[PDB]
Amino acid sequence: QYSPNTQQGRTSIVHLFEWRWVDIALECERYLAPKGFGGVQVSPPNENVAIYNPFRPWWERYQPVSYKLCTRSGNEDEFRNMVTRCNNVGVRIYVDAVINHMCGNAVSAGTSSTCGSYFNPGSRDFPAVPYSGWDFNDGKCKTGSGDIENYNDATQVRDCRLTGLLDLALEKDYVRSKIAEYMNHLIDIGVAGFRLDASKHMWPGDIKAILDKLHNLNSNWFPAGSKPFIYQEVIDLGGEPIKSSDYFGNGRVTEFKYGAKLGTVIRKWNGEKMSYLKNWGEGWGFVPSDRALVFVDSHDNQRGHGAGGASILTFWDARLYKMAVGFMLAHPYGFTRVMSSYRWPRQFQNGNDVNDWVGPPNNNGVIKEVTINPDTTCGNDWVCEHRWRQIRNMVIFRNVVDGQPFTNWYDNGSNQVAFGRGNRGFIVFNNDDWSFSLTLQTGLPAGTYCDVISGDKINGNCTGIKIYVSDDGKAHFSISNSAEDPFIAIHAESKL
Ligand SMILES: *[C@@H]1O[C@H](CO)[C@@H](O)[C@H](O)[C@H]1NC(C)=O
Ligand SMILES: [Ca+2]
Repeated sequence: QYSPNTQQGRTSIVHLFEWRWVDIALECERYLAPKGFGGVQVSPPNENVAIYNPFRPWWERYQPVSYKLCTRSGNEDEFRNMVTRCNNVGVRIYVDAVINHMCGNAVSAGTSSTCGSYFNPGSRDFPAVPYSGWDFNDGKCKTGSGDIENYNDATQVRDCRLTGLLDLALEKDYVRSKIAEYMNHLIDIGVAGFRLDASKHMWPGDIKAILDKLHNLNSNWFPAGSKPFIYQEVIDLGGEPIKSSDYFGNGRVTEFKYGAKLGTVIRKWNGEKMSYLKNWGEGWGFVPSDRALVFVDSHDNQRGHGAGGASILTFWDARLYKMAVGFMLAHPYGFTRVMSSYRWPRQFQNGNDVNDWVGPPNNNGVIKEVTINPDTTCGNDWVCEHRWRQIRNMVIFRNVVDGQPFTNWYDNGSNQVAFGRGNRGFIVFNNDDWSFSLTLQTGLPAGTYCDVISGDKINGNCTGIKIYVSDDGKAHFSISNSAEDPFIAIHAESKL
């Protein structure tokens, strides 16, 4: 459950949010594999409801109609093709599994689905699976409205409808089997693991029963006995009766306190400063590192649309965002998930963005292809943060220092900190309103290193900042608070 099943030396996965299968297949071969990325989290590959009001929102993909591999991302052939090609280049595929529910109970019956499948929410009829009224929790939920009304009641959180979404009776073997049939079809296709959507809304025991029905990974690509990597999406912040620790027996869990706290520290909200990150990790009350899936922002919270609210840093806050991602990728805690988004027309009103529902770039509902510009950036409104030099190079930094201990910490009691990873890497940050100019102990062997944030090592030369480490492991760093990117990172592989 707990191992990502990535190729040795690859330590991160990237969420290619709403990307088409054909574009992901290409990205695996032309960029992801060459650049050392471990895998890709894909959007739900099963048929969902086609919502036209609002026009094809991103969240319509979280309202299942059947388990047919047919969505705006592509069909089953394109899906298998993507998995095969990515696997052949050493890049894993992790599926977003929406198994807690089907579509909204108030959705009109008909064939308004991504594959034409007929469904009738009102009568609990999903013939394409098939599911009927006996497969939902309508009779089990005890709330007056049938929806989740109070999160202080761990029971209704699990048995009632999350904002109207028809709740599956996951204790029934039939339901468990239809879910497992779907997941085993994907495992046999070649996927390496799953992101279990809305895990807080399912009983830990029901999840386990389903996982026990799962096959071992495809023996054509994975060694015998490989189990799918499982990470459960559980938003567990302040005290609530549900704890993410209740799910440790099934696999990893998303640590949403991670991005929320990193965001407030870097934004310097209410007294927090980077010097406090000295004991970042369990020391901050986070789950154990070997059970954590971490990230700065996620598709569901980068819109103020989730846990962390306004503290969350996203591509919109580019300068601070790159620094947060850099800190995460450099720090040893957890398994890292990198976000890759698309631009939407944010339109704030009374503190809230009214266009937080806007789906991916499209032409009359047809998702636009990801076009690569000559400078390696993307067109068609895809942000492609995973291609930003600062993020991509830190993804590599993590691979390079993998296994190395957290050492040589330094801080000025405010917002200028630094630390290294064994004798393989070192990173320095300046988030104060004044310049940083100091000689630090890096723990790195003597030599000239290319700063990978401002540039790259291009065959015996650096295109950006160059750092000189003396025989005793010291090196001078200068970062003005006016720098484009207020941080420097050097590692074993950027050494001249
Ligand atoms: C490094 O760049 C300089 C020119 O700036 C050039 O003289 C030298 O040959 C380069 N070294 C390599 C190995 O390309
Ligand atoms: Ca439920």
